[PDB]
Amino acid sequence: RGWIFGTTLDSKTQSLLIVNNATNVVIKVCEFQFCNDPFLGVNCTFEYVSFKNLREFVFKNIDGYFKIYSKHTPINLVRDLPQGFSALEPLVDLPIGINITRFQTLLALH
Amino acid sequence: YNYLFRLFRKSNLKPFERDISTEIYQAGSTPCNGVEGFNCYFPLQSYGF
Ligand SMILES: *[C@@H]1O[C@H](CO)[C@@H](O)[C@H](O)[C@H]1NC(C)=O
Ligand SMILES: *[C@@H]1O[C@H](CO)[C@@H](O)[C@H](O)[C@H]1NC(C)=O
Repeated sequence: RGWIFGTTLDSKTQSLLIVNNATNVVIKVCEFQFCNDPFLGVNCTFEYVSFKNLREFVFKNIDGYFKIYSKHTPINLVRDLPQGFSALEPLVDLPIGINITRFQTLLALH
Repeated sequence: YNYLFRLFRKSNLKPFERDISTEIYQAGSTPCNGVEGFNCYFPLQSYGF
């Protein structure tokens, strides 16, 4: 459902949070008390709001911009990445300004 | 003194990089352990306009 990017990931210095909640995407750059070990149930300076499914994403961080590209496709051979070619297309280009060196993903759990 | 600048850092900023961290700078041979001291300084300064 989303990702966390930064250096420490501890809110003593800045980190970028991205979350999808099926109705929206929500994006924040902040230093509040977030999760100790990130998951979801089944002190700010930027904010924004919008196995057959192979979903593909690309993330890169250049001159203070964080850039996202993506694609969705079915995969009839579901077992592993398919052998054919497809191209990802841009989503967003965010002026977030962070020195990102580490990242993590977010999962829905019982 | 309500305005400040950074005098010390581990390395230069990249273009449009930004940094509000308050870690003590080690200027020399003795480490700082999270406080000012011998060869150890807070990274910000004020103009005193
Ligand atoms: C609030 O943000 C500052 C950095 O701007 C950070 O030092 C502080 O730890 C943050 N608060 C919490 C609860 O982490
Ligand atoms: C998704 O997040 C937005 C912003 O907080 C909120 O308005 C919306 O109700 C959320 N959707 C659900 C299903 O909770």
